[PDB]
Amino acid sequence: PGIVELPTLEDLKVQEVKVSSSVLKAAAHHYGAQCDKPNKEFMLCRWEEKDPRRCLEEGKLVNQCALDFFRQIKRHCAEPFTEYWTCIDYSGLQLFRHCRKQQAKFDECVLDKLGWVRPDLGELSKVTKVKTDRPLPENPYHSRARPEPNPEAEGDLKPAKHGSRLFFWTM
Amino acid sequence: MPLVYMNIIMAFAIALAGLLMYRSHLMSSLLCLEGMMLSLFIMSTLIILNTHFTLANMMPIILLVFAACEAALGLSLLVMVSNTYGTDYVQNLNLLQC
Amino acid sequence: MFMINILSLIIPILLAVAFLTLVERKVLGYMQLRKGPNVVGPYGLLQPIADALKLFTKEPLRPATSSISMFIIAPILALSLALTMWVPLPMPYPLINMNLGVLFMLAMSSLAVYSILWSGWASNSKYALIGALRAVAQTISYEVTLAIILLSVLLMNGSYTLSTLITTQEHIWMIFTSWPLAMMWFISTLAETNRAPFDLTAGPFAMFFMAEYANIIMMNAFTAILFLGASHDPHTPELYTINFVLKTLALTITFLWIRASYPRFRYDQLMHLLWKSFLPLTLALCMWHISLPIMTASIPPQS
Amino acid sequence: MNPIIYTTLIMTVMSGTMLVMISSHWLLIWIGFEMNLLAMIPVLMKNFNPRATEAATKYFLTQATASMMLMMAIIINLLYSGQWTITKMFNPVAMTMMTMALAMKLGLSPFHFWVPEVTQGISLQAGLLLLTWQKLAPLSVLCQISQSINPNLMLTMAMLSILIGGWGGLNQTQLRKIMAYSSIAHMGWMTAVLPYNTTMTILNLLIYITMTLAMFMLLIHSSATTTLSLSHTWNKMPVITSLMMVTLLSMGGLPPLSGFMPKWMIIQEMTKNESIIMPTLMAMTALLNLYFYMRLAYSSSLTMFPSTNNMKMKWQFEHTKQMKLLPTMIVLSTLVLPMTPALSSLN
Amino acid sequence: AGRIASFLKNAWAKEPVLVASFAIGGLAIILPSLSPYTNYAIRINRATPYNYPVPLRDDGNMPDVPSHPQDPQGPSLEWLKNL
Amino acid sequence: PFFDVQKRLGLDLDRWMTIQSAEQPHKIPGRCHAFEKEWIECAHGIGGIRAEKECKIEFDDFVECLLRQKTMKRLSAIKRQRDKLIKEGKYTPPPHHLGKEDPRP
Amino acid sequence: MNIMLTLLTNVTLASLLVLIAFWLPQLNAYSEKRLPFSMKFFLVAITFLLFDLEIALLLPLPWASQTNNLKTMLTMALFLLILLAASLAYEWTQKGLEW
Amino acid sequence: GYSMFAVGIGTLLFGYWSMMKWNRERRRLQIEDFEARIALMPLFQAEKDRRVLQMLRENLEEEAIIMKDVPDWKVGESVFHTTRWVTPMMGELYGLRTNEEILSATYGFIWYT
Amino acid sequence: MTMYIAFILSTIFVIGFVGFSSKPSPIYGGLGLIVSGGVGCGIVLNFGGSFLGLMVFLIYLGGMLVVFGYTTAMATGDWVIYDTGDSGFFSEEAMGIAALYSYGTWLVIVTGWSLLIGVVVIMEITRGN
Ligand SMILES: CCCCCCCCCCCCCCCCC[C@@H](O)O[C@H](CO[C@H](O)CCCCCCCCCCCCCCC)COP(=O)(O)OCC[N+](C)(C)C
Ligand SMILES: CCCCCCCCCCCCCCCCC[C@@H](O)O[C@H](CO[C@H](O)CCCCCCCCCCCCCCC)COP(=O)(O)OCC[N+](C)(C)C
Ligand SMILES: CCCCCCCC/C=C\CCCCCCCC(=O)O[C@H](COC(=O)CCCCCCC/C=C/CCCCCCCC)COP(=O)(O)OCCN
Ligand SMILES: CCCCCCCC/C=C\CCCCCCCC(=O)O[C@H](COC(=O)CCCCCCC/C=C/CCCCCCCC)COP(=O)(O)OCCN
Repeated sequence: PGIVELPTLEDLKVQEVKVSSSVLKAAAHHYGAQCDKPNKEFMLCRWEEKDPRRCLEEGKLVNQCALDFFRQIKRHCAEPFTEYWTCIDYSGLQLFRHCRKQQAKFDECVLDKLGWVRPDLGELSKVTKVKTDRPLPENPYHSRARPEPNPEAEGDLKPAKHGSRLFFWTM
Repeated sequence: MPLVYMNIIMAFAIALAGLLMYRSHLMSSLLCLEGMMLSLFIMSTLIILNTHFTLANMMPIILLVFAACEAALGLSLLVMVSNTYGTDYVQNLNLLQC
Repeated sequence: MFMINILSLIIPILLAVAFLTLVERKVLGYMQLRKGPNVVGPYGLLQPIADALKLFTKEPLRPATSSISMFIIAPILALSLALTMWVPLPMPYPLINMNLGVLFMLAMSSLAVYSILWSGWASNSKYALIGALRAVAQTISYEVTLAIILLSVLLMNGSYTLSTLITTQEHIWMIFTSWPLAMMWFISTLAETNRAPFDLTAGPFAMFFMAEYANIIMMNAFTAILFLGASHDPHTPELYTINFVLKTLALTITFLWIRASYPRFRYDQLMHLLWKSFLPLTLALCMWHISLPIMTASIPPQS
Repeated sequence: MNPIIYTTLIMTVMSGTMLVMISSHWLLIWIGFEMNLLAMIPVLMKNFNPRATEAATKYFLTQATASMMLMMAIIINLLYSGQWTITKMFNPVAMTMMTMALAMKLGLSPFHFWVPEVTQGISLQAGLLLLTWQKLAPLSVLCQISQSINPNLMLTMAMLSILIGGWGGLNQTQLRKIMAYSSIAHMGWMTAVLPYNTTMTILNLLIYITMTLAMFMLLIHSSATTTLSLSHTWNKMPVITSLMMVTLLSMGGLPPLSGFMPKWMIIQEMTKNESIIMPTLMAMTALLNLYFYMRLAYSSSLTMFPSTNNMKMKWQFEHTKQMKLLPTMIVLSTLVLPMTPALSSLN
Repeated sequence: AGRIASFLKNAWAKEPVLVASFAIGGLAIILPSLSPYTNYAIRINRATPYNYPVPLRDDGNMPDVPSHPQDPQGPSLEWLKNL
Repeated sequence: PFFDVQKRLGLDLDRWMTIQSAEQPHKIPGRCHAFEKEWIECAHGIGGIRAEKECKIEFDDFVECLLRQKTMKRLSAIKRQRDKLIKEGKYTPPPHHLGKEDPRP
Repeated sequence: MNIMLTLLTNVTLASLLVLIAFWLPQLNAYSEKRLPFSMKFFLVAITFLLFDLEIALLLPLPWASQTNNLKTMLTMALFLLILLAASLAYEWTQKGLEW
Repeated sequence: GYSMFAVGIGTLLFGYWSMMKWNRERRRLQIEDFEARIALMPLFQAEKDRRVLQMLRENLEEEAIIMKDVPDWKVGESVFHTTRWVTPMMGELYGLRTNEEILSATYGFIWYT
Repeated sequence: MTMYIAFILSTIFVIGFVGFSSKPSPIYGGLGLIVSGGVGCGIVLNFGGSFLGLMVFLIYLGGMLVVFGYTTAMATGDWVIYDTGDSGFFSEEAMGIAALYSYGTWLVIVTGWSLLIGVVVIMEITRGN
């Protein structure tokens, strides 16, 4: 029943972020603080549309924004960031606790150069509001029309006509 | 319906047939009951985990607990039978008849 | 390079349980104002080799009337469980990293009684059967308290992962947080492995002996990891390995010391000891350890 | 046993039945069945003896098998529709297996073999509890899913139950086996109207419970187990024999006694659904129940059997313990026909 | 009062294990309702982010919902940091 | 029979476990949350008979989500035809299905 | 896969060692020449089984501590442990723990 | 007698205090790690959506190539009456791929120890 | 693909059930039951339910079948039904099971009462007289 529609492979082509997980974790806090708007727009669109095929443009936007963030980091603070992500990468669990020293060096360097303030505890987990011009989907579940309910008639009760009417019982 | 569920129901049916065959040794009857229970546990666990019905993960454990309790009860009865007859043959329980 | 790791974990354990007999004889001898084996080899070092060679060249006394199947199965199961109960242990990196390591150890320890049951049943003697029944009853009774104490202690760890036990005790040993649970756990491990004061009782005999001594070393390493944590520096695990081995050896020497320094319980006496002194205290301390993190707002992180 | 422990076990049995009746989850219903079975066993074994032990183990085996079948049916129903609520079964195989499980729990034929032996082995008090109280949970479960049960299976099992009860009641001499076969036949009568009107099922259940409670209390009052022990009763308490004969006539379906109310009404319902052959067959079959009830009445009250000399000493002592609600049970089981329309209370 | 003290003294002799077990159990039952840190434990459990916080759609009438994580609006975890 | 004590007292003793889409811990969604929600909303306050007759589409979709019999049939048909063609030699798999592709993050 | 390999290696090594120990002395030829049923053992076995079931109920406590319903979880855990203690007490007072 | 009990209780209290402080620090570190994961999530979600759509498109192309001769086959026909997006199974993505990556996708997390 | 490892394990489960279903020498039927239980735990662990599999392997085998053996001695196609997404930073099975104390208050109450009544029932039955 019906034919599924899938975007062509040219619609899924984008400049991928080719850094490993440890590199992403090293700059996760600054990436969340700086690149927040496209990420939040994409995630709100994903939760409202309930369809991967309706959120390709926001995915391309978030990829581009992440690439811009990493290009800035590469331009200004390449070496402290390299040391920080190397240390994060060495550990099996990739713990922030291991080398707070390299993290402090990277934070002070990036605050000196680009003036970035690392988000404090309990800030990246906040719920926020997004101002977007995308119309609110009116029926994202593609539901049908609900069947009509029962008549649920009403009135005033009256005594049963001629009693029980069960065989010979007159009451 | 994949072959895993079919095999589990086949195992349950085989255990039920073994319980109902009743050669001797009431302990074998209890073993067949507990094999049926184990098949039930496996099937329920697979069904619940497959559909990500999170709140239903309680169901197997609870089941097991209750079933094990019954097993204990059954064993007690078996013991008494032996203590009255010296052995647990099924054919010895013929005092009551229709 | 995984089979190499398995072999390098298996063979050293067998050598350790081989030399544990010599160490035990020497320690008991010197505690009894004598010397242990010191004629075979320099300081008795060749004694385990001689014992193994003598055992493997001696004719086996097969009953020729019992069930050969279970008779040969029981040592297989005992040795297999004793060897497989070492892989979750982090020293400091476990060979096989499992989320539910502690439950796996508990399950294997629970399975360990099948060897006793089958050996007793296949011995074809009423007295051997009675002895096996008593041993099984004691083992299961004490494993109940083992499990309760284990979960009560892990309530402060966060999860059943064994590696996290290193992180929990980074600043302080768990011996200080709960010593009563630790002492009851030590006595439960003593009674579980059938050691004095709880030891009421060629080829397969050596098999069983190796299984028992491997279980001894496993239990002691588990106690060392659980209650006596060592500092772990990720860039040099040799320090943690040395500390863990030293603590395990200290606990094993304590086992031998306890065996050499005390009389033995009766069966009913030890059953009374458990059911009427350990279990009530175990329940009370389990309630206390449930309530403590909520009281002090110190719930462990992982979930 | 200790009176406190006995009271606790009785409360646990009642709590299990209540949990079965008031719950909307299949798992909770299974838990209630397990609790009922777990607490019901020591009640059978209150008077320790080999017969009681054998009856208890037969009962345990049958109930455990039924519970396992019920759980398997629940599992299949969950598999084919991820629903735990007790409603339409959504599967034919699951419905069939659950019907067999509830038949095993109830005692409908051909799963009826355990009822006579379990009733015979265990005492009168245990038997009274087993015969009436146990029926409430499986019957409630069957009433809750009556819209899904296959009419063919239920109707053929009910017909077989009526036939088997009627035929087996003729041969028995012990009163407990007669009561077991009477219960089998009454449940065959009662489960036949499940697909059509569950209110008739509830009404028949209430009437049957009242009648069997009265008869068991009368049997306990005059401590008789075999037929001759009952025949000896007239020499001491003739009133008990007269009341027992009236209750036996009521239990046979004779009008204008109360026992005629269910059958009649049930027939009426099956006539509304154009089912004519079956009600006629069940009536002619209940004639057999009437026959062996009449034989018991002949032995007990309508004739005076030879007595024994020692019975003279029993003339001087009175029944120390009187069971309350016996007169109420007799009256409710004999003279409530004129209030038949009260069944509209959806009792 | 005197009888209870005498019974406790008697039980503390020839049965110390049961007395200790009952005392510990009673303390574990009673104390949490009195400790002031239990609400802190509940708040700490509530403050752990396990799921992604889905942003709300702005309609111009949400002053309490921050528009950026750095904004002063929203819950703060300074109390946890001070602990 | 069914004495609805819960609805009389509003207790919610056992109603939270009845369905997949009812307040799971940490808001973990069921595998068929959407289909179950659709069917439940279709069949609410309608009665058993009318729900069976009228909401059959939603229940069919729900059962398909639960068991995926039709998807298995389709995949098996595709695999069997592909095997037949590769046996005759008129079909060759692309590099993507041979492991020679270029993986993406 | 790794755990399967480890278990297979353990079982294989144990079996090989057992069979070689059983067969090494077999190459050289040589001469080659009830009722009681104590109830207390069964009672202790059943008691262990029931306490094992209650421990199985108690096991998920380490993960049960993070729920935000700390009062309800604490009440339920203490209820379970109190019922365990009450069962032990009932077994104790009625001479169920005697040899 | 009193001294031994006092020493034991003092050790218990000191251990409780130290464990309290350390466990609170562990809670804070866990929150920090979770916040890092939350910050990193949207990029992973976008990449996952793109990969799933690409796998579905490749499977559709292969189905169109293969099913060309089957008479009544409709290429890319949904099995659900509704038109809503439905998350594909493991078999819907890795149905036609090589066997080693099938095993990786279905069993890697469970088998990784 | 591993020759349908789930299917292999299911077939071995069925074979063990057939082996112990003939009820030969109840100790040997017991041994078959341990074999079948181990295979079933393997199936559950392979599927992904680690805690439930370990729960079987601990409770069932270690306690209940051990009590069975004690009493006996005293006397004379696949891989396609799976998911696509991730579980997050936790295991869903553990969260669902641990929800027994915060959600399933009724279940805990009824199960605890049933276990206590089971203790009482066992004592009453084995008392004798
Ligand atoms: C001999 C005939 C049987 C007699 C039975 C014993 C009589 C004494 C019983 C004392 C009173 C009974 C009930 C107590 C009243 C409070 C309970 C009340 O709330 O229950 C209501 C219901 O009330 C009872 O059902 C009515 C009890 C009346 C029984 C008598 C009818 C017997 C008809 C033929 C004999 C005529 C009477 C003879 C003298 C008694 C709620 O109904 P509901 O929860 O919404 O529906 C549940 C049923 N469903 C599930 C099938 C829909
Ligand atoms: C009400 C009638 C009382 C008298 C009749 C009693 C009948 C038998 C006794 C059993 C009935 C007790 C009712 C308990 C039902 C449990 C549900 C209710 O209590 O609410 C719970 C409240 O929990 C309470 O703490 C329950 C405590 C009761 C248990 C302690 C004693 C129980 C004894 C009962 C008999 C057992 C054997 C005898 C023991 C002495 C839920 O807490 P809440 O946080 O909102 O919801 C969490 C779910 N979320 C996440 C969706 C929000
Ligand atoms: C303010 C809130 C504080 C919270 C309260 C917490 C404080 C609790 C205070 C009391 C806790 C003490 C519990 C300790 C365990 C009690 C065990 C016990 O009492 O049993 C002994 C028995 O114990 C034994 O005898 C076992 C001996 C076994 C041999 C081992 C010898 C011990 C020497 C080895 C050293 C132990 C090593 C411990 C450290 C291990 C490191 C890992 C008594 O038995 P009976 O003498 O028969 O008396 C009962 C009849 N009236
Ligand atoms: C309300 C809290 C409950 C939960 C906490 C406890 C949980 C676990 C502990 C209890 C486990 C089961 C206990 C079973 C009790 C059985 C009692 C019994 O029968 O034992 C008597 C003996 O026991 C007694 O003497 C009666 C009870 C002993 C004292 C009970 C508690 C006393 C008061 C406790 C609180 C103390 C005051 C608080 C002080 C706070 C600090 C200032 C018989 O002795 P036997 O061992 O059989 O004989 C062997 C020698 N021939």
